[PDB]
Amino acid sequence: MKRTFQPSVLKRNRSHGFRARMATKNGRQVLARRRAKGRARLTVSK
Amino acid sequence: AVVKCKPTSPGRRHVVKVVNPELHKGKPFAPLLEKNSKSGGRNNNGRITTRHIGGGHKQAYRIVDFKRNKDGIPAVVERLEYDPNRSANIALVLYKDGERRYILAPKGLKAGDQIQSGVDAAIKPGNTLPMRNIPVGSTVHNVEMKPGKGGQLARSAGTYVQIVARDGAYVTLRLRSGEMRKVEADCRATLGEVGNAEHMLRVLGKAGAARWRGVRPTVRGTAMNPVDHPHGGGEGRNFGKHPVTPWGVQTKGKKTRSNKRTDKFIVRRRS
RNA sequence: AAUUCCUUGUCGGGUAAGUUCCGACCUGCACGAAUGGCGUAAUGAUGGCCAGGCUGUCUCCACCCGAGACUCAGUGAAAUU
RNA sequence: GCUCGCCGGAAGACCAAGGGUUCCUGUCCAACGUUAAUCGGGGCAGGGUGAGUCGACCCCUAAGGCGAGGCCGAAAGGCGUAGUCGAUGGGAAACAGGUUAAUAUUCCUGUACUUGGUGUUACUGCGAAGGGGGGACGGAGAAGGCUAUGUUGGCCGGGCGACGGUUGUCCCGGUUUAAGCGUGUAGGCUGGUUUUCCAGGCAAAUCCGGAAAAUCAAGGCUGAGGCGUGAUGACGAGGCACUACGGUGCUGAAGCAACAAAUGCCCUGCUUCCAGGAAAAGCCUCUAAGCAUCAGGUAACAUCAAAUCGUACCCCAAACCGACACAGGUGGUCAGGUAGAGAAUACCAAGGCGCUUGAGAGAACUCGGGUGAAGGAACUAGGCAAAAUGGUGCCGUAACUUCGGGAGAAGGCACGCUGAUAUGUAGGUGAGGUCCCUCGCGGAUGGAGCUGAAAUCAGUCGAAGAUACCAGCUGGCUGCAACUGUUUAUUAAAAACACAGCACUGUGCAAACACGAAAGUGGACGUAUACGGUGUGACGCCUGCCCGGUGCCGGAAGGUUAAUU
RNA sequence: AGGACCGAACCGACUAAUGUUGAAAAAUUAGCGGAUGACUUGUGGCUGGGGGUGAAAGGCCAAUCAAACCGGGAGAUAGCU
Repeated sequence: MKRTFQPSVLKRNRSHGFRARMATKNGRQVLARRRAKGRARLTVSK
Repeated sequence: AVVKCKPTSPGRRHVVKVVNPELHKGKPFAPLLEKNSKSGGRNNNGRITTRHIGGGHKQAYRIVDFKRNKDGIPAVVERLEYDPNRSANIALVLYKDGERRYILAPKGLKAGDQIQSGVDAAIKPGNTLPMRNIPVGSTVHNVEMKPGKGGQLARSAGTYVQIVARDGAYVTLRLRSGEMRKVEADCRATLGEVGNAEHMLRVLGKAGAARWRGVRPTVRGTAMNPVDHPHGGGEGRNFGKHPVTPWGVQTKGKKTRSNKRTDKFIVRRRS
C-alpha cells in the first residue's frame, strides 16, 4: 500500500528548507523559536 | 455541411458534425500565433472563481485583427482557417503591401475575394467602415463600442446587428439579444454576418465531447448536502425552497444588472 | 407499482404444492405528466423470476494428496489476573 | 563438489527517485539474525568512487515563484511592471577492446570527435537588448524499405560413445568486430536561377513578405540501412611452456551465405480526422547607431585550454516508503529458444535462486486441493460455493430493433500422425547468366538456392487428436437507469453522481458571477450561435387545469413611512 | 471511424474463502470490471481550516474530518462519576 511519506529532497527543501523559512515573516519566527529552544538542527536543510 | 453520424456504437448515435470542406487543411500562420495556457477557472489567488472549467485540448491563440484600422490598402482573402478560440471561422487576408492578418469570416467570403477598410471603402461584405458612412438598415458585425478599440459586438458564429436609426451623433443598433443599444457614429463595423451559421446545429452526442471543449461536469445542487448548497438535503428528492444560486440569489427572474454607469445607451433591453 | 395499509386483493399462467415471479382486473389507504408521465432497441460485476446443462449445495457423507494440529531439540509472545 | 527443485516480460540485467558505505579484504561471534552459526546488509580495522565527450553546474525557457519602482492595504502585508528565478522540456563532442579483491564510455591500448582563447598567413564589410528564418511540436491509421535479433546451411576445431545402433542426411562448440571518416541508396519535401519595383516586418535592411517580367527544366534540402575504410588490428573455440591447481606470457583455426524478422530505425515522414495540437535560447541571416590603409569577419595551420561537483553499493528490494531481514507499495530501460495470434500460457537459455528453525509422527479438527456409487438444487434467504462451457474453420442462427444491432444468438460438422498429389505445391525471397545505360547502392529479363502455408485423397494409432497449460455456460419473462463513465481510501459500486439532449432565467462587456477590506484576478485575450445559475436527463409519443398563498417581474393614483429640517 | 468488441501490461475492486493478538492498522488466493480513453502514469507547480477541493459520499485535505494539525488563552467549565 502507498504510504503518506514519499521522500523527495527537492520538495523537502522547497517546503521546509532554511531559505523557505527565511522568505516569510512567520517562517523567520519559526527559526527564532527553534533558536531560543536551542535546537541543534534548525531546519531540514541537510 | 451538417452530417449525422451513423449509430455504429453508443455515443455516435446522436453526434452531428459541422463539416466545412473550405477550411484550410494545414498548419496556421505561425507569425500570428501565441501561447494560451489554460486556467481551470482559477484566478491569481488560486481559487476556483468560475466552476465547470478544466481540461480540454491544447489550443494556440490566433491574433485576430478586431480593429481593421488599415484603411485604403486593399486585401485579398488567402484561405479560411479553423480557430479553436472562437465559434466563428477566421480568414487569412494578404494586403497589397505584403502584410498578413486574421479577421472574422463573414457569411459569404471565400478565398480570393477582396476586402477594404476606411471611409472610402465600398459597401461589400467583409469591408469595415465607420457606422456614420454605413447606410441605415444594413447588417453589420464586429461592431466597435468605442472608436478605435476594436469590435466587441456580434462576434459569434452567426451573429449580426442592424442599424435602425442614425441620430447624427449616435447610431441605434439592434443586437442579437433584442437590445436596442446606441453607440457613437464613429465606431467601425464590418458589413455582413459572421459566417458559421451551422455552428448551432452541431450535437456533441456524448459526455466526452464536452470534456474536449474543456467543460467539466455540473453538479446540480439538489444532489448535495445543505452544508454545500441551499438546495442540498432531504430524505429523497424534496427541494422545498425557491430556486437559488450558490451564495443565495434567485436565478428565476431576479435581474442582476446594477451598472447604472451608462444607463443612456440602453433603450429596449429585451423582450 | 421501488408507490397498495387492509393483503398472501381477485382471476389466469407456471409447480404435485408458488406470501416471490409473469399477464389481466381497478376498491389508486397514499400514481400522474421536466423535483417530468408513459413507452423504448442496445448496455449493466444492477433487483426479481423460470428453464436446459452441470455438479458433494444436498440425501449422506467416504477415501486420498499436501500445510497445521500431535512428539523431540532450539528460540520464545499475548490478552487477562 | 556432484545431483535435485524453483524463476526466466523475472525471483535475470542496467538506472532514476530515495538511502548514505549497506561495496571489497582481513578479523571477531557478546548483542543484532525469530534456531545453530565458523556465516551476514552485525562488531572492529584497512582499502575502494580517476571524465573536455556520461550526469550536474552552465546557456534557454513552461506551469509557477520572487519582484527595483509602482498600485493597493489599520500594522503585518496583497498584487504586479521592468527584471530575475524555476525542468518534468530545448542547447557542442567517444567508441571498441583490455584491466582491479572492490571503479571505469572516467584507468590502459587502438582509433576519433566538439567548443573556445592566443598567434601567424591569406582574403575581407564588420557591428544589436533590434527585424526575419529556424528551433517548433496533436490523435489515429496505413503500408513500404531496413536493422537489432533468430533459424538453417557452409566453414573451422573437437568427438566415435558406461546399454542395442551410431564414419554418417551423425554429435558438441565457435563462426564476433564499434564510434569516426568516405560513399548519399529505399524513400520524403520543395520548381529553380536572374533583373526591376513596393503604403508591410516600431528606424534601417542586400534578409523576410508582396507585385511584375525574363530564362532553363534539373536545382537544392532531408534521409534509415547497405557498402568501403577503421581492421596486416582486436577478439576468438581450444592448445603449448609457466602452472601455490589461486592463475599468467606467447601462440591461437574458421570468422561466410541464405532465410525469417520486430512494438526498434527511415518517420519531427506519409494518409486521414477534429477536439486544431509549449515557450525561449543555441544556430542561420538582416542591417541601425557606430568603427573603416583599424577593429572585426571567413578559411587554413600552429599552440593552449575545457575548470568544479557526482561516479562505491542497493534500487520491484533484507539497503527506498511500510515501527520488522514485513506475502504490501515504487517510474524508466534491455526483451533469447520451442509451441503460440501474443509482452498470455507451458517448458527452457543467459543469469539468479530453494524464500534464516529443523527432525519425526501420519489422531480429532481447521486450512488448500484430487476423486466418487445411485439421485441431480431435494441445499439455501439466494445455485453462495463448486461443477460446467471454453480454440480455429465451415454450415447455420429467433423475437425485437433507433436498421448499427440482437449475434460468438441458439445449433451442427470437421481437427492427431504418415504418404501421395508436389523426392516441398500455391506464395514469398532471390543468385549466377544474358540485355540495356546519363555504368550506378541502376533498369529489364532470368530463374538456381533458400523458405513455405492451406487444401484434397489414401492409410494408420488411441477410450479420448482445440488431448497438457491456456481457453465464453446458454436460453425465456420482468423492475430500474438510456448508454461508456463517477462515488462513501478502510463493511454500501447502486435504481445515487455525471452524461449528451431539453427548458427556464440572468448577462450589452469595465457583462452577469466568483476570489479579494482594496488594488487586481478569473469569467475571457471570449462578446448573446457567448457566458453564469437552476431544474430535467439519450431517443420516441407527450407534458393537462390552478396566479388565492410564497417568490419573482412590472405598475402608478392613494395611504403609511427613516435620517434630515 | 469508434467514451466499439475479445484479451495481457497497466488502472480498478463485484463475489467467495482465508486471515481478524494477521505476512498486512484492508492484504492474500481463485474468479471479476475497464483496457485509444470522461484513460493511465513520472517530475514540478497552485488552491489552507468555517477555508480548500469535491462526475456530490458529508467524500477527501499526511493511518486523524458534521470543521485538519501544532502551540497558546488554559489549571476553559463539569449542579456529573
